[PDB]
Amino acid sequence: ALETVPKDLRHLRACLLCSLVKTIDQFEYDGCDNCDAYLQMKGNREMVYDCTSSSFDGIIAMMSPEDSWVSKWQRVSNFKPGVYAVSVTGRLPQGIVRELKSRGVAYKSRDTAIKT
Amino acid sequence: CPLRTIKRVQFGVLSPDELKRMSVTEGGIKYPETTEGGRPKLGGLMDPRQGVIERTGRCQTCAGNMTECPGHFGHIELAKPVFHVGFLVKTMKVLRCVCFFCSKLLVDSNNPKIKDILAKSKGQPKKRLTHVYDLCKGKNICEGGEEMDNKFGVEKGHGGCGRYQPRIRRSGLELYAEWKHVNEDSQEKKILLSPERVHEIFKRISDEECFVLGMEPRYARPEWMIVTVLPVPPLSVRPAVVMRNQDDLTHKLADIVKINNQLRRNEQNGAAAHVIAEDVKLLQFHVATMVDNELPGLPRAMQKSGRPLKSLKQRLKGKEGRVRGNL
Amino acid sequence: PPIDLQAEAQHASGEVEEPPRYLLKFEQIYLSKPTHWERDGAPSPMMPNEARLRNLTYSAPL
Amino acid sequence: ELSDDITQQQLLPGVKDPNLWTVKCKIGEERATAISLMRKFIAYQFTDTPLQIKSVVAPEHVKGYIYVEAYKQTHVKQAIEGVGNLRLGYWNQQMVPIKEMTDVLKVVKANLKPKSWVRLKRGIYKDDIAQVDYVEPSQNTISLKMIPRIDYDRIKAPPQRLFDAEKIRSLGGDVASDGDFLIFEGNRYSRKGFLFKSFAMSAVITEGVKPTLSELEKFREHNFQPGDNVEVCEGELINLQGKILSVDGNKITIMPKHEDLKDMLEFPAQELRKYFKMGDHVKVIAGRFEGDTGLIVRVEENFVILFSDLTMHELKVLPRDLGQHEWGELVQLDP
Amino acid sequence: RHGVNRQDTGPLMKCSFEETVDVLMEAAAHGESDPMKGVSENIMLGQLAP
Amino acid sequence: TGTLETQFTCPFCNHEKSCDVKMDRARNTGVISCTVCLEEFQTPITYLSEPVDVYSDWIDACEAANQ
Amino acid sequence: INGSEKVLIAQEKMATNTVYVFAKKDSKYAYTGECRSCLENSSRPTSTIWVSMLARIGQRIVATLPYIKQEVPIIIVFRALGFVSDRDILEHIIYDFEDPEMMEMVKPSLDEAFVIQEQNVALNFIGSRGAKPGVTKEKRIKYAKEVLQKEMLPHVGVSDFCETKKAYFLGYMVHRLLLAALGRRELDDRDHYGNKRLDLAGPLLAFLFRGMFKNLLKEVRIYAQKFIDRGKDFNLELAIKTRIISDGLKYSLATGNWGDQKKAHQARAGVSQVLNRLTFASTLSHLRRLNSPIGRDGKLAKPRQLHNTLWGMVCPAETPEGHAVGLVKNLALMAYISVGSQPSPILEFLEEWSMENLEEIS
Amino acid sequence: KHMVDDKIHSRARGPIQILNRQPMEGRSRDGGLRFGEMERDCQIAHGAAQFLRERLFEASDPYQVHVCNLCGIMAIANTRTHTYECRGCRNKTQISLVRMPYACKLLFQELMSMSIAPRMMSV
Amino acid sequence: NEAAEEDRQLNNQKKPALKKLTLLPAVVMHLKKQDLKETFIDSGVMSAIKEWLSPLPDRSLPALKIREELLKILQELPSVSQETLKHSGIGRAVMYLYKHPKESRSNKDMAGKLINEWSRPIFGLTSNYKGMTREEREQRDLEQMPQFCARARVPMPSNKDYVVRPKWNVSRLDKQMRKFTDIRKKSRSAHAVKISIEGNKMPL
DNA sequence: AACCGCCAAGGGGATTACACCTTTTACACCAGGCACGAGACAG
RNA sequence: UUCUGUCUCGUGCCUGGUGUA
Ligand SMILES: [Zn+2]
Ligand SMILES: [Zn+2]
Ligand SMILES: [Zn+2]
Ligand SMILES: [Zn+2]
Repeated sequence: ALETVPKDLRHLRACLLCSLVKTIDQFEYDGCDNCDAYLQMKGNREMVYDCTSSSFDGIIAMMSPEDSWVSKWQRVSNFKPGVYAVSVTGRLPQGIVRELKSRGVAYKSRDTAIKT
Repeated sequence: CPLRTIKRVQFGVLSPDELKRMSVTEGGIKYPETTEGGRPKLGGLMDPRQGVIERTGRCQTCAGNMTECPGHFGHIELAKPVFHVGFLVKTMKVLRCVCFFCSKLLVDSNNPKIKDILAKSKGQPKKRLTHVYDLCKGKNICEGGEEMDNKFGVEKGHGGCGRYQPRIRRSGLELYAEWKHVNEDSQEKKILLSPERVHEIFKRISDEECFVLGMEPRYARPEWMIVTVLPVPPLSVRPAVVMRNQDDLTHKLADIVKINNQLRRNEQNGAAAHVIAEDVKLLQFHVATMVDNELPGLPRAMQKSGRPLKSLKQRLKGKEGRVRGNL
Repeated sequence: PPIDLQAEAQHASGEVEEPPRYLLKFEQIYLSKPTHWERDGAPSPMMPNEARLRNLTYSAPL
Repeated sequence: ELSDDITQQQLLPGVKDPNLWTVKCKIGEERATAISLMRKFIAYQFTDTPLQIKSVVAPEHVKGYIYVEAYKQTHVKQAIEGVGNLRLGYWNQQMVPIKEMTDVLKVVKANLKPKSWVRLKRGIYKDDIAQVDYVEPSQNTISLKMIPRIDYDRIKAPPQRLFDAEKIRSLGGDVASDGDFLIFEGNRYSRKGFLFKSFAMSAVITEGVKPTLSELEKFREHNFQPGDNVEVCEGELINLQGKILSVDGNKITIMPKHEDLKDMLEFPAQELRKYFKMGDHVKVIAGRFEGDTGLIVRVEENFVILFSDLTMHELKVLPRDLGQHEWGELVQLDP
Repeated sequence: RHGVNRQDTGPLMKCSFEETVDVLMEAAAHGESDPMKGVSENIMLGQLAP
Repeated sequence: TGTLETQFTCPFCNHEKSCDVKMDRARNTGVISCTVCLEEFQTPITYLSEPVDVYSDWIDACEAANQ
Repeated sequence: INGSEKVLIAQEKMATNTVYVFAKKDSKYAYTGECRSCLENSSRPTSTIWVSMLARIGQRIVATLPYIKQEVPIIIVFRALGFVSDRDILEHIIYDFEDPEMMEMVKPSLDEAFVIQEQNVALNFIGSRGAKPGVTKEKRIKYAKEVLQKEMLPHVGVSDFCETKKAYFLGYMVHRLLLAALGRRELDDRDHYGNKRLDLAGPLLAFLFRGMFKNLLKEVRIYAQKFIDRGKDFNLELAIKTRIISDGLKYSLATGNWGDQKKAHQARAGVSQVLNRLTFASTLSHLRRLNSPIGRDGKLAKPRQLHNTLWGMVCPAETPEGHAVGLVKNLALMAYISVGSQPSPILEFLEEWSMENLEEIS
Repeated sequence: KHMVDDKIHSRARGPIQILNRQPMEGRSRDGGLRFGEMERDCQIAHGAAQFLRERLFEASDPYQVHVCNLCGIMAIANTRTHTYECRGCRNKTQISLVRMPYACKLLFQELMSMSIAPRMMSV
Repeated sequence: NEAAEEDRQLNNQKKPALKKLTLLPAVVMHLKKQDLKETFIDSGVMSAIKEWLSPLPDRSLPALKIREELLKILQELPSVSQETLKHSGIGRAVMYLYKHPKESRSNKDMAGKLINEWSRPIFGLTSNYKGMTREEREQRDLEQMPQFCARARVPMPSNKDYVVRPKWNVSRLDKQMRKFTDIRKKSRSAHAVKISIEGNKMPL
């Protein structure tokens, strides 16, 4: 349902775990739809800016993530339908990446881009 | 400097290396703009090295007056090669005489009938190509592929690659290759012949074979018929009116520079081959219309002023052209 | 043909909406005499000869 | 530990996957279109004619189209039907071939993070290379290391050179010094002789910098031309000598100089170096003496020393480098 | 044009009458030389014709 | 107005100009085959029948069957 | 216009709503029953139909319908109009069956159309050649029905049930083609002035103004669309771009190019000329000048020759002696060009006299 | 209206066209009468080759260009310092000056812009 | 193999490794022979190409021409089986160039497409769209199935998604005409040698 | 295993359709055109 | 045994219309 699609295309940021793109106030108010039990970024901005980045390239509007090639290549097939970034730059801080490993979630770098 | 009279002239296709060497605009022309404000750009279409622009001014390259310096040539290094309209029919003939994939002539130069052509056409290349081309009509395989030519230390066959030849067809300004017999079940029967693919094919033609095709490599080597370095004419050939209002050639060159920039940029930032193909489709149109704007079928290039541009061919069209109207 | 405009459905309610449509019908035509307005908008009948001298276009508003 | 690329080859598209079809959108409205196409999909997904499309890709590097993935082309269409910015790409969508699909989600290196290198575009800082040190958590303004180009109100009714904090304190103005820390002329934050004032995000461009070694010292396009004698200095063909034929960006075609090798060879410009022999006549085309000419009198691996023909001086140069009056103007010389 | 352009005369003479451009392209592609012996070639240049 | 079409988009795989029409004027039958997905349809023709009529019979059979 | 006196030269053109059987010898047609059809005073462009007979068991008659990519046998067009039996079709062509000479000439066309009988099949046959390939059977048939109703022979009427009148008019065009082919009636002459009409300043300006006004409504459409898609209210006073008519009219009257400036190279030139104020007789004659749209440099003498039909209408002596000789004409002293009037008063009077309406008669 | 004073026209080195540098056209433009092709043919029939040469070169558009003896392409010619060079040959000598009409210079330059080398092989 | 070994010796001597680059034309001109590609692959060409693509003792890449032509050849040598790639190591030798920083972007694209082309069979994928059978598409299409005017208005093509595939809807005169055509031909005033009237198609 | 015949292909030839170029010399005047919407930053 | 003359060949273009031999 549409609560997951960007309200306005101003101030858009991509989650950095699942690359879902929403407006800054959408994350702040409702949180990230795919990744909440391992990151807990609902109710504050400090965690939001630590994990979630505004520097992303392209958007892929995923309508049927279950049945799509673009969803497979991108490792979003098991996520909720929504707008995703093609590539988000950055890395998590050296706290949650350790917590995630401790919790059995293998943090893999969403920086898909090739360098020069 | 001694006075001289033209005892002879010789026509030839300008080699891309010849152009880059004679051109004064080092590095090519990059900027669509003429003046960055007050002064002319050194790498734009109003480059002062490319002859003088203002009366009672001086050419940087030769210090000659407006009435004394010839216009010095410049060049645009095209991102992707493009066909040359006016040489396209000729490229189609050469491309149908040489075997695709390996560029050997489809009829060996040792063949008796070719020897006859060469024996009877000494100094008549135009007629030579016509006759050898008439031999390479009924030839849909590059014969002799069954034999190793170099013995590697262990009468002569054609020594071809054995590949079935495509029949090439023209669709306005684009060339297509069509295979009726395929070499491999995986090979596609119909491909768009990019000018880059025809450049690869012409580069491999040996100098002996292209003499057979009636093209002396000293003056008209076949790969030079593909535009890969575009000669920008000087300001003397495309002067600007002042009341500056630019000439039709400057406007076409502005478009060519714009797309050339966009295209090389799409290459550098790794755009998909289909983006490039749709972009080369535009660069090709503009280079073609800069020489021939009376081309059939394609939309005539028009300035938003509501009038068609007057290309280099139009400047030589006929009556009121350079030859008839000025010489 | 009278104008029929139908707004592009934006789907913001998340449902298939019935976008508003606009109708305009041009009716009676009126044409006044040829008139010249000074740059300040003051109305005057424009004489052909004035038009001929001032390079105006002798026309009437529709 | 299986490598990342090998585990990646597994995901590639095949004939059995939903094809990725190009559409045509209004430039800069590709993102607004793709998102509105999400709202369209959502609105129809429960009705009797749900949209048969899987994903809509709107890359940032492209400018002109979004791509709709659907099993059968006509599915792309029913989605884009009535959609305005995509009205232009309604009549035809080109299937990006299965081998030119992975390179749609291709990204080549946004880039707004500390310890990075950025360039300025507008204002007085034209084409200036800078470095980002820290970013404010509010993301309102960003701190940069730069060199000023202002005159300080004396030339008005300049090149790049390092700032100094003593020749500026005498012209006047509200100057406040507290040791190595200085403040002046509208909070010009300074410390240990260096400026640390913040920049406006619209004026600074992050991508397309690619810094050189010279920048590393503050805080390689070759001079090759056809006719140059060169020697290969790197790679498989080291010590091969040849003459340049053509120069195309950083690609150089050379004719090898051996009775045994007649064919043209192409090398990237990083792999060649000019070379000379005593007695060659050469012109300096760069550096400290650009425009001077002379005969090479001695050659060393480090440099060539040449005798300037007219000014008659010895002049050391690197192998890599080889309006006051007008013609006829009257000059006094002695009184 | 179909008769005289096919004559083995110089490219400039041909170019002076119909099909002016294509004949010059044809000569360029075939590397053809013009002997500068006819009235038209010497007239295109600023030479005293024979 | 213009020239009549002779190559068509396969109504199943939608590949453009992939379908061609063979007209067996002797057995009074037209055969259409997708050179991509190899789908085929055959319909009775007459001397007036043109490729556009065969393609139409294919479309009419598809439009009738997909109900 | 801008202080320049401009005169609209009267442009002659072929008389609409009339049948002309020509013989384009250099073609595959022995005869061509041309008819260029134009609804009423009501404006839209004229659409033209051609009922030709092939040159060459032989002498098949084919109609070239508007928007239909191929020639259609006229018998198929009659079946498409709903006249399925051959007797009924021929009743609209061969008014007197006692004429074996004329009937023997229609047999080749009845033969060619033997494989199609039901109306929907003829409509389908016409549709598949008009509509784009992927159109469904219903839309394709319905489209052929609309082309025959609204596009073929508009002057006959475009209402819901004009198909019987259209069958009679199309039958008359075939009957006349047969007459010409049999030689019972002489071919039509393109230079006979009874077959010509002059577009004076009125129909000339109406031709522009129709285009501009349609453009003006294009702009109100795109402007209001920009406002109403956003849910706001579009103010029409801003939507009307006044300039389109004003500068449109003015432009073509100023340059003489009779068409939209965006496509100037495609439209007629010199329709509006600077009035010749050198001598009063030149001013008077320039205001009385007729122009033939025939392209200059044309070798044909017939369009330039003083046709007998010009007697008393066009001056037999005043024509430029240059390249425009005979194409540019001048009105005779008492030559009047009809301004036009609606036919309804006449039709009413005819209906009250003993005229059988075409739809009622056996 | 055809009065002679509105028709009488004479010229002797008036203004020149900016493109082809030939006498302008028109009486108000102080133009020169066109020496058309039919006139060229009339002088050819006369055998007056020097008058023909004068009319079509000396009295219309006299021009000089420097050509490379090795390639016939027009070379760079700095007359102020008498240094002449043919970029491409890099000979900087073995260059020669040819008298050819400005329109002919114009033409060979338009031919290079189509990638045609009208090599002026004077030697 | 002799050429590549001699280039290793020359590279150790810090001389230009010309032997491979000198033989390259002769090799490329033969690897293109369609009638021999099976013989070439089965004779161990992949091993030799791996040797030529492999970096030299100083870990420099081979001559640019060698990479350009051998990568292009490999694209034109598709019959290579999985066991051939695994045994020859040509896969490693191209993945190496694809990763290598001194490789040019065009060669990286060729190596990238080669790696995709060669890995697809490992995963059973294929990129030839004409390679999927008719029944496979028909089945997949069922698998993907869900739950006024004054002038004639041009109708637009049906956008309907066709799922279901429809069942099919299923001389004495020319002998005399040929005889008359032959009589016409026989009556012609032909000549033994066709004289070129205007010089066109003049022989020799 | 040999020779007579029909079958298939080669190739050279023949006949039909679409593409391209050309269309007289000069000479005077006139008038009109010559792109424009619109969005981002600085005293 | 206060000065001071110091100025020398500028330029639209395309398209269309009418007219002259
Ligand atoms: Zn997330
Ligand atoms: Zn100069
Ligand atoms: Zn071959
Ligand atoms: Zn030279």
